This record gives sequence, C-alpha cells and structure tokens, in this order.
Amino acid sequence: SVYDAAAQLTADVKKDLRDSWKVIGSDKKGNGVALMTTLFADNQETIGYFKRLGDVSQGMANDKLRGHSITLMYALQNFIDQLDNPDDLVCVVEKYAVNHITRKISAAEFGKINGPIKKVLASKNFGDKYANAWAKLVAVVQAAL
Amino acid sequence: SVYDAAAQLTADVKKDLRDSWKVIGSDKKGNGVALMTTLFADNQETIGYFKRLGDVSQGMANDKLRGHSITLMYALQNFIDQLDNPDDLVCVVEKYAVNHITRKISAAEFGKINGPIKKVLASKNFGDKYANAWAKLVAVVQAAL
Ligand code: HEM
Ligand code: HEM
Repeated sequence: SVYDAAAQLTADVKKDLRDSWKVIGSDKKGNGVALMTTLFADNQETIGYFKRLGDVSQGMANDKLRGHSITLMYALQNFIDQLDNPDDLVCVVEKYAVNHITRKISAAEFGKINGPIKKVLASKNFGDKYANAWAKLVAVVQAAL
Repeated sequence: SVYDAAAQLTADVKKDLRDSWKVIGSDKKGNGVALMTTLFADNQETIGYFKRLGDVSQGMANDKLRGHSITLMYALQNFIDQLDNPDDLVCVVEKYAVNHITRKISAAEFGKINGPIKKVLASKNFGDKYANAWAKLVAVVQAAL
C-alpha cells in the first residue's frame, strides 16, 4: 500500500532527496524538459500517451511540452515539501495519482521515469545513492497506481 | 487570448502579487484549505464539481480535500515564479487550463475564486490593492477558458 511505501522514506533517504533537489529544483524549466526528452528518447513507446503535446522532439521550443515539464517539476517540489508529514505526503501522492490512473498509466509504466531521473541526477554529479533515494519516492506513487 | 490578459500584469501588479504570496504561500496547507472551504461556503453550487473529494464538510480533516488544496497552491506558486517571462507564464497557464476546460468549467465559473482569494488575503491584512492584483492573475487563466 501507499502507506507502507511512504514508511520506506527513512531519515537519510529524505536528506538525500532534499540535498539533490536543492540543485535539480534550481532550474525547473531546464531540468524539467531534460527529464521529459530523456524519457521520450530512452522509452520511445511512452510518446503515445503524450499526443496532446505534439511534436515532442522540438524540446524547449514546444510550448505545450515546456508547460507540461515545468508543471511536473512543481509536483516534485510538492512532494519534497511534504516529506516532514507522511499524512500530507500520502494525500498529495494520491491526488496526482488520480489523473494518471484515469490515463491508464500503470505502476510499471510510471516506473519508466527512474531512468531519466538517474541521468539528470548524474549530470549534476549525484550518483547511485541519490538515484536510489528518488526511486523510493517514485515507488510511493507507484503504490497508488 | 492569454498573452493580452498577461499584458495586464504590469510591474506594480507583479510586485503586489509576489509580496502577498510571500505570506500566503508560506502556509500552503492552511491557506489552500481556507480558499476551498471559503469557495464552498460562499458559492455552494461549486461543490457540484467536487464530488470526488467526498465530505467537504470535514475541511482540513478530509484527506482528499487537503490533497487537492495543497496541490492548488503549487499551481499558484508556479504562476508567481513565471511572472517575469510571459512566454513561460502563458504556456503554464494553458497547461492548467486544459483540465478545467475538460471539466466544462467556464471563465465565469472559474472567476468565483476571486471572492475567496480576497477574504484569505484580508485575513493576512492585505487590502483591496492586493485583491485587485490577484483578480488580474486569475483573469489570465480566464482568458484561456
Ligand atoms: C516523477 C514522475 C511524474 C510526475 C511527478 C508526474 C506529474 C504529472 C503532472 C503534475 C501532470 C499534470 C497534471 C495532470 O494533467 O494530471 C502530469 C500529466 C501527465 N502525465 Fe505524469 N508525471 C510523472 C510521470 C509520468 C510518466 C512516466 C508518464 C507516462 C508513462 C506520465 C504520463 C502523463 C500524461 C499522459 C500526462 C498528460 C499530458 C498532457 O496531455 O498534457 N507521467 N503528470
Ligand atoms: C486559483 C484558481 C485555481 C487554480 C490555481 C486551480 C488549480 C487546480 C489544480 C492544480 C488542479 C489539480 C490538477 C488537475 O486535475 O487539473 C485542479 C483541479 C480541479 N479544479 Fe481547479 N483551480 C482553480 C480554481 C478552480 C475553480 C474555481 C473550480 C471550480 C468552480 C475548479 C475546479 C476544479 C476541479 C473540479 C478539479 C478536480 C478536483 C478533483 O476532483 O480532484 N478549479 N485545479
């Protein structure tokens, strides 16, 4: 359950999430678009779900993709800000889960984002330790799907 | 016609928005729920769009409502952060507009949030000057509806 998954976010996992977010979250537009383009590059099969965005290879020049990417980063910001209170983290996670459930995005599908996160992370000199911390956060959302 | 609506956000309006948000956005959970419960109390008919949230009477104690309220505040945080770049503000405003259009929420219906915003601002002692500034930000989204 999402309640069990939220409990896996221990003291050090939270710390690693905050430390890395401090850097990644500094450039939401830049890292946001980088995140999405990497997803479409590594997992070409996911592009179908983003039909509304249009020509996704345009990257930053695509207003819809840019608007979506920035918005995704504020969702991550939301998660980071709720780390102190698991009750609040859970209700926020379940809120964002609703629309993904509506789009038939499964847990396995959602998990595709870990690759892109690991990459953007590595580009900022944050290794496996941080990639794994984020994978645990993503797992909380997966549990709600 | 979003860009034209954004043109109304002059240097002083943006200054008033940032200053009041410094206070309002410091307690997203508390002020977010206050906004929603005030909307429900002032315009009972708006509850019709929120059947998914359940018993909205519980207010803060209702996990679904709390989750939605906090998330709404990050949309505003997003807007405030994009004020200086019309191109980014516009693509972000249109991104958020998609789901509201899908729910058949008209510009007039969306405009009902102005009353609640005014009361919440007043709670923190921000007068009409600030309420009008926020009305202009809301008008930008209304232009996309
Ligand atoms: C860290 C991971 C992710 C976060 C935090 C996240 C967050 C969001 C948010 C906030 C939205 C905009 C609000 C909405 O319309 O629901 C959204 C939309 C969307 N997300 Fe996710 N998402 C993530 C990963 C994914 C993945 C991996 C997929 C696809 C396999 C996915 C598919 C979608 C789709 C299809 C949309 C709608 C796009 C549109 O038509 O504008 N998301 N996501
Ligand atoms: C300050 C203005 C507002 C902002 C910034 C805002 C923001 C948001 C956000 C971020 C979401 C969650 C993402 C999504 O599903 O699209 C949302 C959902 C929603 N909004 Fe708005 N909204 C505002 C005003 C309103 C008003 C006045 C109404 C209706 C009279 C409305 C009705 C809805 C509904 C029905 C949902 C879905 C809630 C659910 O079932 O969980 N919104 N809004």
